[PDB]
Amino acid sequence: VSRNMALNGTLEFLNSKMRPEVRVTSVQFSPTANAFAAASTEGLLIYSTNDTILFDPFDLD
Amino acid sequence: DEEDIALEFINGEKKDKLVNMNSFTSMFDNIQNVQMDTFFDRVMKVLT
Amino acid sequence: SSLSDQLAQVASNNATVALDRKRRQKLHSASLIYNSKTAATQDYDFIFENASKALEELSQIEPKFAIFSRTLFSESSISLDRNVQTKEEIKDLDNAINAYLLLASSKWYLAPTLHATEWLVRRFQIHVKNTEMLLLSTLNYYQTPVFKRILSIIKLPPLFNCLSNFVRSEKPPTALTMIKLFNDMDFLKLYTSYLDQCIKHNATYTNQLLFTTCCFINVVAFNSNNDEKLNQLVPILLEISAKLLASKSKDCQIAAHTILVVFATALPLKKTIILAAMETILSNLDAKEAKHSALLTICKLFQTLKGQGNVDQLPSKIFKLFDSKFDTVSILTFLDKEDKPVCDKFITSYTRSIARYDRSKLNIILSLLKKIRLERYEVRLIITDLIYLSEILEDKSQLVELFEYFISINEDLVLKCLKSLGLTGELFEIR
Amino acid sequence: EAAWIDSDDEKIKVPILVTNKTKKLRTSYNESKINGVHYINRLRSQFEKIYPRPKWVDDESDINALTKILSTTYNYKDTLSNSKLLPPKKLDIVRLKDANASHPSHSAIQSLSFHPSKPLLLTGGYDKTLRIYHIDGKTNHLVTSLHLVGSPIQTCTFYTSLSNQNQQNIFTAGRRRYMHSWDLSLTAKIEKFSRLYGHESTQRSFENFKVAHLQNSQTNSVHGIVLLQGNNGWINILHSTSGLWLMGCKIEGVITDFCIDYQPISRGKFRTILIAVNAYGEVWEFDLNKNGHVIRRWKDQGGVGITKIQVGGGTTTTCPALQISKIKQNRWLAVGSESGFVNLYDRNNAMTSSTPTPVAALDQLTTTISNLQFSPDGQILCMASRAVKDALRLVHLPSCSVFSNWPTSGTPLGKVTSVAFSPSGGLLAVGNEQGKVRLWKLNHY
Amino acid sequence: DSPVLQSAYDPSGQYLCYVTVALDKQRVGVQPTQRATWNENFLYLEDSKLKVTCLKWVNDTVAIILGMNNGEIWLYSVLANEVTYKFTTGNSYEIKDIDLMGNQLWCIDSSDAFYQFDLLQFKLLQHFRINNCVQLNKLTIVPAGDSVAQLLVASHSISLIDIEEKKVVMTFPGHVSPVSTLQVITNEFFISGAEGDRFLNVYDIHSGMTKCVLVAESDIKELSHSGQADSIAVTTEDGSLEIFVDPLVSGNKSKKSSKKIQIVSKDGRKVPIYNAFIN
Amino acid sequence: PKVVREAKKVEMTEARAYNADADTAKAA
Amino acid sequence: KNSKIFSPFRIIGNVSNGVPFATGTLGSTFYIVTCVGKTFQIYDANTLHLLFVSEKETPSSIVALSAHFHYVYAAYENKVGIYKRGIEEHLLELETDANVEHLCIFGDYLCASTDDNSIFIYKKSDPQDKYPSEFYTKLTVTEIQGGEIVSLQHLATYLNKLTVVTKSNVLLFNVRTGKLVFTSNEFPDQITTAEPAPVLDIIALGTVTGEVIMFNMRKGKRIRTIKIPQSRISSLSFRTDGSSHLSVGTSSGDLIFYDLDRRSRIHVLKNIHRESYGGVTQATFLNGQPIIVTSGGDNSLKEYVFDPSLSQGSGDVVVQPPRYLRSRGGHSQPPSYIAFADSQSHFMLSASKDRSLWSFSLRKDAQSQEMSQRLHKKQDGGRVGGSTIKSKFPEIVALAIENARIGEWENIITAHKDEKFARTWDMRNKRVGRWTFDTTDDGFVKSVAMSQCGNFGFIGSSNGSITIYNMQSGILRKKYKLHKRAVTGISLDGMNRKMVSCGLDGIVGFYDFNKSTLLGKLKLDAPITAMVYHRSSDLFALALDDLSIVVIDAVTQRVVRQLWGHSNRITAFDFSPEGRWIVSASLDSTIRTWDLPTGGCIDGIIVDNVATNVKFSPNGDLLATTHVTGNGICIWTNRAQFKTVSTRTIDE
RNA sequence: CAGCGAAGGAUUUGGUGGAUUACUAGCUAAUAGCAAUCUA
Repeated sequence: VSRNMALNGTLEFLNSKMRPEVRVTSVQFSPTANAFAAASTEGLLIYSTNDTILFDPFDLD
Repeated sequence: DEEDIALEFINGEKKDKLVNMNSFTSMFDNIQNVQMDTFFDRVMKVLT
Repeated sequence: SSLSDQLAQVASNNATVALDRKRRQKLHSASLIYNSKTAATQDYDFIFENASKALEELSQIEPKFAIFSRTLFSESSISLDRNVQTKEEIKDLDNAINAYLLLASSKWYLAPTLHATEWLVRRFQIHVKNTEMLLLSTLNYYQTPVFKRILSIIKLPPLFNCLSNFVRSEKPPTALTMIKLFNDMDFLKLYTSYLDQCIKHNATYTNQLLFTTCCFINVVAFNSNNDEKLNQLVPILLEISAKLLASKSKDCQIAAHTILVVFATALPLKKTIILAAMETILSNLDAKEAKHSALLTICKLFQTLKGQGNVDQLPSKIFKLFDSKFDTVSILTFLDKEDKPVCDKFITSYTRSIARYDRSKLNIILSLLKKIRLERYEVRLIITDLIYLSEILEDKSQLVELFEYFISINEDLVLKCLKSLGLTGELFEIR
Repeated sequence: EAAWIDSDDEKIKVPILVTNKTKKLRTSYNESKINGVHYINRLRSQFEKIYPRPKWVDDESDINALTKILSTTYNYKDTLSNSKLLPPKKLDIVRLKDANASHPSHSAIQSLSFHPSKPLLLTGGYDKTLRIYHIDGKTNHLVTSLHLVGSPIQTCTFYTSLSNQNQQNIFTAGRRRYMHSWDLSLTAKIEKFSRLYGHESTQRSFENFKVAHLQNSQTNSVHGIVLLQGNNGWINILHSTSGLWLMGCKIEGVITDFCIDYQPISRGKFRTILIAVNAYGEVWEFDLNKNGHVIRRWKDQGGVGITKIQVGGGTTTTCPALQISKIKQNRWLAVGSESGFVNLYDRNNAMTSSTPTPVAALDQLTTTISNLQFSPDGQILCMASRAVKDALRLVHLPSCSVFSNWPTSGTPLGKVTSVAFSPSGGLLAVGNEQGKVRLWKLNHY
Repeated sequence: DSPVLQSAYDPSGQYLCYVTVALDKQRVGVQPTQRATWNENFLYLEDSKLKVTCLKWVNDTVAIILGMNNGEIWLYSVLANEVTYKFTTGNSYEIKDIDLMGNQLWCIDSSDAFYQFDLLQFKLLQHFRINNCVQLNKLTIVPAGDSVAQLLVASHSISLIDIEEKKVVMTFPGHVSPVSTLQVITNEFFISGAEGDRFLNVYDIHSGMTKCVLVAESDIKELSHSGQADSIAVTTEDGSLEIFVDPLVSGNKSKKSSKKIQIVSKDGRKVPIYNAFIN
Repeated sequence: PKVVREAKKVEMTEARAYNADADTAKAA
Repeated sequence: KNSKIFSPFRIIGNVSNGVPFATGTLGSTFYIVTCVGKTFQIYDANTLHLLFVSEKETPSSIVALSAHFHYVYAAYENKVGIYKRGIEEHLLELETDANVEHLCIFGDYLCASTDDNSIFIYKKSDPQDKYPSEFYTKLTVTEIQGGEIVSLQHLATYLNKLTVVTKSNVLLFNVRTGKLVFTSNEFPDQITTAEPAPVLDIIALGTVTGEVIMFNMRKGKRIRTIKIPQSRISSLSFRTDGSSHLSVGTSSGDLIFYDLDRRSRIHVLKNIHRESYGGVTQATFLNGQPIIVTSGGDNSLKEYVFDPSLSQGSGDVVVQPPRYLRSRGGHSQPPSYIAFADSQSHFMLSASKDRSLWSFSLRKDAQSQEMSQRLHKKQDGGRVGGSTIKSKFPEIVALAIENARIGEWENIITAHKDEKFARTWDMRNKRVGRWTFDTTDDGFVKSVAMSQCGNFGFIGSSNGSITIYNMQSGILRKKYKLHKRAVTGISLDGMNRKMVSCGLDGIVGFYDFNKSTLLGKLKLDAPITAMVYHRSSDLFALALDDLSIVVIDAVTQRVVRQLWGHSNRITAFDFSPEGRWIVSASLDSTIRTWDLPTGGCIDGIIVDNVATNVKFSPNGDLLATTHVTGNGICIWTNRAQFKTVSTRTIDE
């Protein structure tokens, strides 16, 4: 959900050379179109598929 | 007969003394004011 | 690096400067005669005047200290401070201190040298500035209280690391500690440079040569089971053997003989290295005890020689050099000794070199191989080159009586060599 | 002074104050253009004060024999093949594929012998089968395999005669009153020896046999003998083709082991000597090319429980001679004991003393000596014990010093119950109680 | 794996020469392929680390040339039992392949050098090396009668070479691994097959175009072709033999094997075929 | 205790080098 | 052939190829410009970071390159290119057809020697500009004067002269007057290298027999001679920080250090580079510094440093041996297998024929690291077998990485050449793992896979048997026996529910995985050589033996496309990350892209080396190919990530 | 003990180097100079 190093819990390994921690507080699926919203610290992250890409056929010959 | 010559060459080899870790540890006790030729034959007695 | 590390570096640089009274007391109480409470109250004039008395005593014993009375022990040196002149004046007085130390390394059994180098310890701070040369010079005296005293007051160099449990201790360092000290490679390079300066300025004395040779052969003995350490160790100790053979002292020459004989019996060296070693042995052979050790050394170095090529004729240059250092009576007499040295491969190479290079002294080779007994391959090669001598030159009574000896013992073998090359009726028709 | 002058620098004329680097090599503040040879000398002194002049250039230009030979050489030991005899204290021994790895053994491998000429290794054990393996480095395959039912085998030997060197028999035997003899023909024609020709009471088991060569000594006709170690002190010698009992040699005590020595006499004549040891330590030598009569009787110095004698350095029964003129006198004789002590005698001088002293008594492995074999050149002896695991040592000789780098703690020797040396390749086979022949190659050969 | 390290037939397939190890030393033996017309004596390589890297039957005192790994071509007559003549290059480099046309022997080196020797004169005629051919392990003389022009050299990638100019005149896409067989089939085609793949490909030596691909069903060890291109028998890693019958006709771009032969015993043990010969 | 074969942390230094651009002269 | 999907980006994993590199010095720092085939690469000598890569590939291989302050002079086939910051500033065409093969730069002059023993001098126009640009004259070394020109140097304070080192002679030219000032006496063996000493007017010559000559170029004599018997000398360098050491570099890979003052030999670094790839090809001291940079033809560039002396009074006689400092490297042999380590296209795993598994970074070349082969301890406590002389594992046939449980347990599963077990690796630790999965049927491993739960690894043996091990604990879980000839492809669903195996008997088996049933078996018309499972769309592609690519879905078990057109054996193929295309590469030296929606071939590239591996990134960023020659990984970027390409079929 | 087991095995520790963010070079008075020097 984040690669910002300005948030806290992002890196698992810290460079051997408070900050707002990263967390998702609520997840919900969309009731109409194949997506979900996640209330992170950066905002409401909205992840959705789209059918324009990903050739995924259904029993073609 | 080169195998026979090689066998007589390895047959004419005599038993020698090898250097150990502690073949020369007991010389410091008597390197005190002895002469260096007496040290040489004391070493040669260890080697032979 | 850290700030405490960088400050330890600046402390080690400023080790000798007294920046207050407490450091001056801790730094001036380091004496070699007195204890700390007397040594802290003494002056420079007091320790200078009795060190000048002791240098007059040391100079009437050995007259090479008078120039140190001219420069290092003069009265301008009472006020000469060490860490106030530049690097060039520092290197001048530090090779002055090195000259004094490797001159007075031999004298360390008599109290004038202790009271004289007391002034180098307290004026010029040579226990903490010129400390490697001090340890290397008095290394021989390690069972003695004078080495106990310099270990108590010394600041130990990083190469001398194993003596760090014998500083301020009541017991002397042991011989196994001395072998562990010498067993390093950087210490071996350091000590060989010290010996190079000793051999150069002609100060090698026999107690030093005994100690040095003992520790060297113990290093070789300790490393006798790892060939990579022996191979790291060969161009150090063979180089110091060459530099000890390249001097005039009979004692240091037979010290090098001892090092060479132990090293050649510890690992099988190359044939050409052994031949160049015997050339360096013979090229400066002037004494008599050196001649005794040199003959025994060349015999053992040829004994420890294996493979195809052990008993060739040694070449013309080295054979005539060995002739000019050792004639026939010397070789025959030494073989006639009842202690029976093992001179097999060397005597075989010697007689084959006589048959290729002398061609007049064949009665003597009959007498010496009548004296000592050889092996089957030795006498086979001897009679093969005598056969070739018969076929190149006309066969007189000395070669005939040699073949009578080789008929009177082991006639089947001379038949085997004639049948491998030639014929018995044809050879009897030859001679 | 100089080997060239170019005559162009003298008439060149450079500026100085145009670039900041050359702005420093003026000697005045009025110099602006200088001559070329002057300018070359200015920047020569400038180069000399950037890189200061070392001492190796002006110091010197090109009893020192040792220093010169050290400054040219980089290796300092004998190279590859100008050695011809083994270095002590450090072996050179690679591990090959385990010889019976192709076809596993169903028992402890009790005996093991190479062929005298062919690349064949015969293994055999208490599972009453004997297997021949064509050995090489990579793929030791199984030539053939013969399972004798009801006859567990304990000693198996390749015999190859001296007359035509074309027989190739295999003699094999165990705790039975018979001994089999397979004639190698590449069905299998084997015969069985089961008649002691009047001497069955003194030979109740054919376990400990050895095969050797014997000369008629009125003709120059050799034939193989098998030699059976019997109950009382008896060695029953019998013909290896007809099975006829030729002679018998009785020692006084508990016969424990024996070996065969040969010594040449003239062109085409040799003499066979049987060397048999009491349990107590006293050794008989029987001349048996004549009637089996004693010629020497001596005593082992020390040694109280004596299990195994061996000779080596010439033709043993395990390094056999293919041609009668290649028969050699054995130099070494090792008497290995129950405490693990192995006395070693040098028979170039210890045939005269009659109480001869050993050249060394090895003591490195501490339990009962059950194998000790000499390499065909006679430079290694192999002590081995079937009592504890990993009890094998290779002692170098004449120096009489055990090799200290092999075997290590990770050598899969196992419980060493047989050992064999190759006659040509320089190659050990070591069979353990798990049924595995492990194979090593000594890179000196 | 097989004990037989190297093996090759004579032309007409009447004798088989084979190098196997014998207790750490190589030995070279010759067997007749039909007894109705043992041979118990071998050439023994006397060094433990000298070994044969290639071998070729000459065609009339009959002999083998054994390319060793010390820069030597031994020439060994088989009725007698000695190496009759020892060709040597100036180096110690192992030699990767040899060939001959008539009396003219050619060989390749591990330093990617080409050497030419004359069997009638026992002399090193030529020594050269060409650019961008740097891992060579096969050569094959393209036959044009007594003219020995056009070598054909492989390094994973076959290259046709004119020897008068000492230069490369064609470049064939080889394989992804070193070429292990490289043999001339007709006067316009050559077959090649690499190490550890089951695909031969036949190239047109005049254009560079691959005519066809031949697909074994196991990794190919050796091949033999009948002398008129009508059949190709390859022998594979699993000990099987596969015969492509008439591979040079119109299974159009890649052809499978027509016949497959394997040998089993009476038990069920499958013995492996190595090195067959077809005519 | 044996001698201490530890490695220092190496930093480069400022070196002067002769550049050869002054080794070329033009004629009038 | 130019493409319309993928355009070439870089060839990663390359550090050197054994052209002698050049060093250059900006201010008080140093850079190291090494040739990698047809590009050079500039490295920061204080940390060996890749500063610059040359902007365009030269039309042939760079053969001699030098570096003054800001500029890099690279000589390839005919001409000399003058480069600043990678971007080429000038191109000097020589008037010959001979290949330029040496060059020096001093003053206003650039001097370039060709291989017909002619030398081309180029001059600046006005002495304030940056590089020599105009033609000046031509010099010739004929057969009377000297042999083949073996080096071309300018030793300092020599006013517009040039030391030309031929194979037997040393000539000295005045390059303004075009004259031959001085020709030395001959040398009794062929000299191979030259280096100017920091001593004034002294050059150092290195011969093809083992000796270093110290020629004094003004006296005409030789000062001293150093003999290193049976060693061909390939490099010479001098120490310039108040310690007079020389470093010679020997083509059996050795770096020997000499003291010139006291004439001893300090140390020998043996096997510093491989002899088979050229030995030590260029070794040079960074001047004023005790660090020496070596480089060899085995795609490796190292630095060695001299620590200060351990004796506090002697110093000059107790010289501590040179120790190793940083180094960069890549594969020394061309890579045999390729995979992407993660979905971000950051790291990629890469295995070569020199038996090493590297992990190369696509973002920053310092992060490239060799995966270590230091084995763990045995689990029970018994001994592990193997040789004492440790060598690398047999070269890698296949691998499969699935970083779902990464850092948790073993993560990569790999299959080696002609050995019957598949090792595991951990990409997080960058090291081998604790488990080697056996095949349990005495057959070599022909394929590996692992599930995307990360729990299961799949081994496919050459006797046709799939074994399913657990990646965490390393033990056999299941064993399917369907095929009888070698199993060349295993894969599994993204939901661990149906697995699909393909063998070279030409049957694709479809198994349920949770239940151990088979769902079906489909017999194709050729032996199958390789499978790739596109896991989101559940479509897997097979490279058949009849040179077609059969695209078949696993849900309904039908052949749904069949792509024809390859002329030889298909070496590799891979799906697009959206699963729309499939890019294949085959032994007719071609790479094709197929739009499996329409079923036709979108694009084709004729590439001179045969591409042995093709992998897409798991995003649509990059294609990574791997060819027969070249130690690196060729990297392409799809232009269809920025534009849209027409799915209209090509031909010819 | 069995088992594992290639010219040895195990444990502990000091130092250094490379990564730990995605690779466009050093210095300065900076459209350029220097890097052998900024100063007359």
